Amino acid sequence: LTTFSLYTIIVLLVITSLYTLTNNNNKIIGSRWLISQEAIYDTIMNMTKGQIGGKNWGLYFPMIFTLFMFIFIANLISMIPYSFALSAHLVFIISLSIVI
Amino acid sequence: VSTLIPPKVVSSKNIGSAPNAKRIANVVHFYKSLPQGPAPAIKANTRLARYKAKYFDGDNASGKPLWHFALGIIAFGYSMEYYFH
Repeated sequence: LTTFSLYTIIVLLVITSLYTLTNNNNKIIGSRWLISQEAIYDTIMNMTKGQIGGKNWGLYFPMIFTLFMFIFIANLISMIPYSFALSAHLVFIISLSIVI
Repeated sequence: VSTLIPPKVVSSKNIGSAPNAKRIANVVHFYKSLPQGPAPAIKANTRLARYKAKYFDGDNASGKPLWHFALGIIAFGYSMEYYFH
């Protein structure tokens, strides 16, 4: 197929595993991988409550979280040596910036 | 001369005490919760439930899954060089 199309699929599959294979069936105590995405959740919760800080800050809290995670995963995938970027295909990132 | 009758007409101290609220909470909180948490289900197997148990359930915060996931992408484009070759 198309390398770009295949890697958009890889980003989706990485993100799906991070909120499935990271803890079993919800254990309150917490599992070591999920501790990371707790801290990320909180520092962007308390950051965008710090920024826009309306009552619709939390309405843009998922949006600011998936703008984080998209860039966060796509700058680990492109860091693999034999790998073809998504983000360093500028046309998607710059276009996305213009959309926002 | 008068013998009055208040201490035996008490039932407002028997609701008045604060832990009553906690009581009616935690007889409900502990009558349906697991006895000691022996798990609600502990059987699994799909040959990646073992992968999850060792890595993505508390056991290893060790870097082995990172390596495993990394190695997949190294294998992907390296083979694809030879797919473009």
